[PDB]
Amino acid sequence: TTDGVYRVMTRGSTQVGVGVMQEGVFHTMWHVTKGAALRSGEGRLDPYWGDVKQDLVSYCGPWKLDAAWDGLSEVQLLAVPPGERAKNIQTLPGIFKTKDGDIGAVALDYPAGTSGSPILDKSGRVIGLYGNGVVISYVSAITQGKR
Amino acid sequence: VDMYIERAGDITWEKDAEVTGNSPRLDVALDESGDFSLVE
Repeated sequence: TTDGVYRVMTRGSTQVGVGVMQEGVFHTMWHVTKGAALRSGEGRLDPYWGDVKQDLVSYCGPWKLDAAWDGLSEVQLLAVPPGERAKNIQTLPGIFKTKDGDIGAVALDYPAGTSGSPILDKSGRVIGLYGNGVVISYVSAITQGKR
Repeated sequence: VDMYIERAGDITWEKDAEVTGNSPRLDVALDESGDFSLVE
């Protein structure tokens, strides 16, 4: 239940993604878990909210992450790749321009099991999750939910 | 299929992080399935 970044594993074991625990709620990308229940030690985490179009899902409560990229500053991907210690990768986001507004995007290409890794602003707040994007080289949207 | 979670770290900014990656500006569309695609 501790705040932090977590690996999402499946059973040998394989890492299928990453997520964020904050305020007693686990946040990851829908495509990582497809909404399946998660085990945490002897406990079970059930899905609470999910949306395929946003590609997001929360467990144990509503989505809590609400910070947003300021459009000017560098950010850090807190990447948790399979088999590797959590590590911070700093970058200046580009932009996804859409009919419904602009979304920050990071031109960083890490293994698929890194999906769900948080992207952070300078104050350490999670401004979105890594792992839904396009190819041009892969570019990930900074995907943030609604609180 | 047993899907489970393991803590991997605190959520913190790191002063000595490596810096990399460019900052492309892309026109994209988001469809009902959550899939981004390029638009021209």
